[PDB]
Amino acid sequence: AKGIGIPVKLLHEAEGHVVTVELKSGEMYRGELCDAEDNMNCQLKDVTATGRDGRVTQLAHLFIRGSRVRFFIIPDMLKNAPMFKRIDPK
Amino acid sequence: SKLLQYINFRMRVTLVDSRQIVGRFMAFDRHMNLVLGDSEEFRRLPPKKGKSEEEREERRVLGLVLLRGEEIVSLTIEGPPPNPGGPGIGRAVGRGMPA
Amino acid sequence: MVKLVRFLMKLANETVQIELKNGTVIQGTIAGVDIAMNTHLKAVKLTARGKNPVSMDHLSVRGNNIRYYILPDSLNLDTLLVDIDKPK
Amino acid sequence: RPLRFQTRSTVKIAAEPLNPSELPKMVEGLRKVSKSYPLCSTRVEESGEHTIFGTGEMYLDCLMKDLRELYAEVEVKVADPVVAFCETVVESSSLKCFA
Amino acid sequence: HTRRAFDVPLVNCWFQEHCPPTYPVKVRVSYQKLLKNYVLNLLHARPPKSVKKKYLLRAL
Amino acid sequence: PELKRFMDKKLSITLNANRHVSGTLRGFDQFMNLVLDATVDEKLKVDIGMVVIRGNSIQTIEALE
Amino acid sequence: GQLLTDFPDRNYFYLFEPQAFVTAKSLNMCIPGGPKFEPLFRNDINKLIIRSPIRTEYKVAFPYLYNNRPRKVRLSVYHHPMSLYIKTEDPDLPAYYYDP
Amino acid sequence: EGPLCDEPIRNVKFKILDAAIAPEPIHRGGGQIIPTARRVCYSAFLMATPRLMEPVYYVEIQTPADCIAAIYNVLAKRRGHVTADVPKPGTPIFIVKAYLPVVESFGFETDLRYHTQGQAFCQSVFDHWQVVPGDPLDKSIVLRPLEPAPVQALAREFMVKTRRRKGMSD
Amino acid sequence: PIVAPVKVKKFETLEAEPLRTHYSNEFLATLMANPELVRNVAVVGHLHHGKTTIMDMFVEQTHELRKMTAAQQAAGKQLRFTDTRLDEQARAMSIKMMPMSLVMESHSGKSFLLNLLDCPGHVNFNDEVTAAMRLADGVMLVVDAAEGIMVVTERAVRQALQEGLSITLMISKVDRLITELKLPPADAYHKLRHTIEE
RNA sequence: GACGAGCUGAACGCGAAUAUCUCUUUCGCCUUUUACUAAAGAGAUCCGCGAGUUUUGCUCACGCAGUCGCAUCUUUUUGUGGGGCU
RNA sequence: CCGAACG
Ligand SMILES: Nc1nc2c(ncn2[C@@H]2O[C@H](COP(=O)(O)OP(=O)(O)OP(=O)(O)O)[C@@H](O)[C@H]2O)c(=O)[nH]1
Ligand SMILES: [Mg+2]
Ligand SMILES: [Mg+2]
Repeated sequence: AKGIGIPVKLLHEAEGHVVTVELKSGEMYRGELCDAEDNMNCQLKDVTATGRDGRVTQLAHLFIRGSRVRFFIIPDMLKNAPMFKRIDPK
Repeated sequence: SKLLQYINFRMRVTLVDSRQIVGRFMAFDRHMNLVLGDSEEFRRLPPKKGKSEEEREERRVLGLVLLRGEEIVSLTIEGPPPNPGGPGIGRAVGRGMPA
Repeated sequence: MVKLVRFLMKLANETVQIELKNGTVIQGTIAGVDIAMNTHLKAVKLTARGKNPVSMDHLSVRGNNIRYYILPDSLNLDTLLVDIDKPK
Repeated sequence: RPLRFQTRSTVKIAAEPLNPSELPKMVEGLRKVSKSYPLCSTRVEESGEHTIFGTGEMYLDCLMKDLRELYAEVEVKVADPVVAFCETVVESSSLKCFA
Repeated sequence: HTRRAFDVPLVNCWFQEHCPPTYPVKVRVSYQKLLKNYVLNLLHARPPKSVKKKYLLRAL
Repeated sequence: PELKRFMDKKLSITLNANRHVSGTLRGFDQFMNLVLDATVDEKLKVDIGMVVIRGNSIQTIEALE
Repeated sequence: GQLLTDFPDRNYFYLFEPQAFVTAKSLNMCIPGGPKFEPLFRNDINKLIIRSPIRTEYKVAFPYLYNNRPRKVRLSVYHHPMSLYIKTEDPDLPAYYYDP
Repeated sequence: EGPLCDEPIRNVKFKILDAAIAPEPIHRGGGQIIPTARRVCYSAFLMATPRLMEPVYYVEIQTPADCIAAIYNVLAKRRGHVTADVPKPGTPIFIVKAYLPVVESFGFETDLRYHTQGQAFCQSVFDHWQVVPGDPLDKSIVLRPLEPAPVQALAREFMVKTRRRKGMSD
Repeated sequence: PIVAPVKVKKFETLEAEPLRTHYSNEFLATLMANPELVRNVAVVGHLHHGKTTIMDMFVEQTHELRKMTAAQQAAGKQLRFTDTRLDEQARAMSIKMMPMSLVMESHSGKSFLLNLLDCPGHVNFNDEVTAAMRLADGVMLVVDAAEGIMVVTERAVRQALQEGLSITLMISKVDRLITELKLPPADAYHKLRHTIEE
């Protein structure tokens, strides 16, 4: 909406896909994001937890606080978002 | 911002924990969020004497990544961006002569 | 509108130094500072904690991880100090 | 499972191509009509003529239009429309009928 | 756009607001002929083709 | 917020300095304060009753179901 | 207005628009208050049923259903939606008003 | 098919009371009784007072009050049963429930617009079946070509012309 | 003819290249390959109650067709996108249902691909309807604010519940409350409420 | 990151107004030809019309100007610091 | 429907 920057609407249109979440603590979280917040709080499902020691754990759902999160890994499929193409020089 | 001059331009990022992220620029948010295409994590391992600092920084390939400004500390450039006819005629004519 | 980022955004083309939150040192020219205190510098050299200096044609630094600025000794402070009370 | 409409092709029309010399494409038209109109129904009798089954005024109207122009291009005479009559009981027969 | 005064028909509405049964025979016949030419000029206006003009009085 | 999809469900809530409290949700705020029923400290093995956790006191939450 | 006398709807001319008259001429059949047009070009009783007469507004309102050999026609009686506007008369009532 | 019109038989019960069957399978294949089953259907229904059935369009007519009477007038000419005239909440148009048979729907939307000057517009959907009045097998009425029969002779001449078209004798 | 003219076979004349849209080709290619961003919806209503025009407004907001609109209001007709066959056109009627999936926006900015199937609403075309309705798992019933419920609306509603569909109400043509009927805002609330209640 | 009325030129294009003509046929007037009728088609013409810079003719008018190379309490720019183990 | 020239 008016006021909102592009990459969070990127995050929103990433909905319904399987992505990865790195938080500032260093562990990795792979799962299907259900929906996310303006404040980057997000809910994934089918959760793979990769702990700081390589620990692999199975979590049904995850709600991740955004200001806890470092970055997101998102399919380049979705890097075809209309913002990406529209801004593009060609 | 002047980092509008910087979309599509390949760049490197430092995190607070000093981990390195190299990717190309797609979109930027006011919160210093960034969109990195073709991103890879270079994490500095401790330098074990007898080897170059340049030859064993652990590279992981992250793919497409997006960066929250809160832990974004420093950004630099890495490289460049990767890769009426008019009313004229000409006709053959002899030159006329007066005699 | 605070006084001081009001002062800092007029540091355009200032050849100054910066200390980072974790102890990195940066000497370079301020091409811009914005309302978030994020600075883009030109003609830069950045020297990390215990690290060799490396020069940068240009550099970006987040306003929040900035520890502080080292301003020029040649600074007409009282030039840039007027107008800070002026709302535009 | 096939489409279980709400509606039935309750109206029926007769179709006789003005030129019998083009009854193949006529039926091919009818055939291709049976291509685009889910409720279209083509039925041949002991009378041999092709009766066509539609909801009512507009459906048979536009099916006759597209039959005329879309598929066959053979102009066909259609008799007065008439609908399908079912056959029911009033009260049960008084004798048991054998065959 | 402005029209040419003779382009503007002034009795066209009389073909829309449809006949009341109070029409003497002559007026009904005349109304019918007018409404016929009406629906016909409406319908079959053959747009000819755009071959380009002369402008007699501009040239003169 | 999606915490609404969690109403009255047993949860595992991780907090600052590596702490886990597991209790059936009771309610939340815009500041993401959370009130829990029958919460258990997974470190010391203690069911700590009904609790409120602070917003920035929420690293993550998992749904055991 | 007194010359216009009153407004037309696209409504009223359901078999009085041009399309009525195209269907008229293409079938050699003409509206009762409708004009004449000379031809463009030039049935078993026991097996065919009449419970109501095929009228001319009938063949004129569905030209291809009710007519053998219809041609050169544009479309037929398609109706504009009903118009629920009635002339508010006196300028004193509110702009917006319930019609009795 | 059925015997009266070779059109679908509806609302009919076929109760098996007796079959005296030949004992061995070759005496009782399909080729022996499939005609016989159809013949017992023909006969058993034929003597059960057989009657004819119409489809009845569910006709809904939105109309102003100006045109209500002519609605009723033309459908009355076309034997349509008006069910009701519900004044629409919030508009000056009345929806009108009617049941007008599909036979009697021929050119109906037109004439309904024509004697209302078009302020009314009606819709018709297939609704149900019901029985054609009269005696459909009847002979006690010898009927008119080119003229419509009355209520008392419809079911008769209707299946009659049915047969005559479908290729059957009267 | 003795020399048969090589005719444009004027059946239904479409355009000669994929048009300009506010999204790409590969963007829709992306949004298709994952079920959680695709909604199948058939749009049904009575005769004329606004279905074709609503589909057209969707097209108008998500595509690039402005000079088309200028040609429309210069020629004196309003656009009908899904009414493509120039004979379904010249009767102001949808004759055969036509599909279209548009990449539309949410309030979240997440673009969803919505498969809307513009249907005929005239009763005798219910056949088209069921096809689209067995195609799409959801339905949008466009009931026109003015005239309320009609035949084809509730008959498609029975079609909608029989095939177990997500039925969604679109009160179209609300301006007929303001401009034709001139019902005040309060009586407009009553009439809208009564239509959804019906 | 920004400004037209009137004429003749533009070169491209047919909201609602429509008359005439030619041709190929049929039909009707009917002694013949013009001059006509009304049908089918195929072709023209007239009287007009819209937008782009071409300026001719203002009789209007301009340049520190409207615009330049989101501003401290749990969710964002006021970060949780410090140490140390392989 | 409906009138002019010519022969
Ligand atoms: N007053 C008003 N008229 C509208 C509105 N939307 C459409 N219309 C008109 O309603 C007419 C019929 O709507 P359509 O676009 O044909 O929609 P429809 O109901 O699918 O009609 P069918 O194609 O016959 O099924 C249009 O030609 C418009 O003039 C609206 O919002 N208000
Ligand atoms: Mg002579
Ligand atoms: Mg002589």
